[PDB]
Amino acid sequence: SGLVPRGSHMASMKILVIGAGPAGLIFASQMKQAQPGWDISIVEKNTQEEVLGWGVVLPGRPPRHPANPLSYLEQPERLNPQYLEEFKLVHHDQPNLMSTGVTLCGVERRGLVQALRAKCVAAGIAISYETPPASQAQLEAEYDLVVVANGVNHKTLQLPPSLAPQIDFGRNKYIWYGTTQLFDQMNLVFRSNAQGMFIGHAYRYSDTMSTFVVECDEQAYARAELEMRSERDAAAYIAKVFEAELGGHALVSQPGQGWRNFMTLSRERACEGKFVLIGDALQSGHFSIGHGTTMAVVLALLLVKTLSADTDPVAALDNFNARALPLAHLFRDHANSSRLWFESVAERMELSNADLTASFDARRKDLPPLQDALMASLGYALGRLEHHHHHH
Ligand SMILES: Cc1cc2nc3c(=O)[nH]c(=O)nc-3n(C[C@H](O)[C@H](O)[C@H](O)COP(=O)(O)OP(=O)(O)OC[C@H]3O[C@@H](n4cnc5c(N)ncnc54)[C@H](O)[C@@H]3O)c2cc1C
Ligand SMILES: CCCC[C@H](CC)CO
Repeated sequence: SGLVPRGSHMASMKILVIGAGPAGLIFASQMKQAQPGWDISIVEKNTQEEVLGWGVVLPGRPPRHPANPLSYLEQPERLNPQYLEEFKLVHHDQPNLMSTGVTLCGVERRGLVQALRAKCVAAGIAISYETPPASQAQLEAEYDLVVVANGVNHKTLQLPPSLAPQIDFGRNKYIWYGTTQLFDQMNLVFRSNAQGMFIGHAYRYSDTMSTFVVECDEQAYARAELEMRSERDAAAYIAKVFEAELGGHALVSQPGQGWRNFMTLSRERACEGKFVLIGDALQSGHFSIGHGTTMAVVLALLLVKTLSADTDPVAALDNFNARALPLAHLFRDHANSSRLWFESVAERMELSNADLTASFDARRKDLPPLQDALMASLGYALGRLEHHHHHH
């Protein structure tokens, strides 16, 4: 009974969503909209109040972009998103101002997630918090489908062994800070000092708060002795490194979230048995390309569309795997190309700002464009204008 359900399209479907983050919540709510008679419920391992990170950048003013999760809220303005049109690359303490690609929409992660949870509950999707998911065999025997949307937390779950992740740990160490400095432009700040290489990724996301992600190379992390330093001492050191940008503003990290090597989680299949993966759980990519939540939304929408079709679950999950895996691997490659550029920027500091901007702008040049694949996926997920649904 770990076999994937078969035969016909099911009007009677019992689905568990493991994880109450953007991927799980967009999926659960969009799926319940498409199939109002299905039994969809969410379990979340953490307390309701726990939400990691500070702000996120998202594409466009809502609701222009179907990949922006704010586009799925009736009052996104209540979260006071911040709209950024300019990018400031700081190199050798010299600023270079330029236009962004799409309006960047910075918003608090906590309020985004809480609004999508409340939407899910209002539509009749139950969420159970502090719920360690049951064993595989329990879930297989209790559910028709298990949608695994639990982020990079792979060791917390026992899935079929075909779904075993490939883990790669980044060379830089990073920490996700919040600060009361206000960055009205998206800031990418390169600062080498006697300990090593430090990069700051900063943007305002509320009236009062900015995200300030800091990564450093292994030389900087060892020389600055950041592992032995306390949370406060490390934050004091980093605030001194970035005093030109922060002024006298401080840096805070979230509970239990400290310095990390970025975990690029990859899979070789999106689905097995009753289990199908979306969002970071299917594929994670370095945050330096700004696509994580966008991928969470687009993968969720893709799975909803395949499960909405008049086909059996096995054919639907196969359809998802064959559409989602190529997108996820393209995302991974773009994110890796960016991640690798940041791991080696210490070997590029002699360049001018204009030339470092050009190197940064070219770091994904050899890959097919990620946006082309995203748009193609949304074209499918959103449906097309045709009297009768048919294959293209
Ligand atoms: C430093 C940093 C900066 C980033 N900046 C941005 C940005 O600007 N823009 C952007 O779009 N993205 C950004 N991202 C990426 C973004 O945070 C993720 O890509 C996105 O949240 C993935 O959503 P998700 O739903 O797949 O997973 P998550 O948001 O990780 O949600 C997973 C949920 O499942 C829960 N869970 C885990 N295990 C279990 C279990 N066993 N049972 C039940 N529940 C479980 C977790 O507690 C959590 O609530 C950044 C990431 C980092 C690290
Ligand atoms: C597309 C802009 C992405 C900004 C992101 C902030 C974490 C990385 O620099």
